[PDB]
Amino acid sequence: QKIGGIFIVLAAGLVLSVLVAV
Amino acid sequence: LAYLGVSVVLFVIAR
Repeated sequence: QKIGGIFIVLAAGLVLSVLVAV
Repeated sequence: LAYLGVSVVLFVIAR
């Protein structure tokens, strides 16, 4: 279902938001 | 929950 068609973005978001550099 | 998980960078940026 496209109900579960919007959750492909969930995986990347928090490690983009916190993970960066020094 | 996603918004709160975004919102940790100030406390998790102690580096």
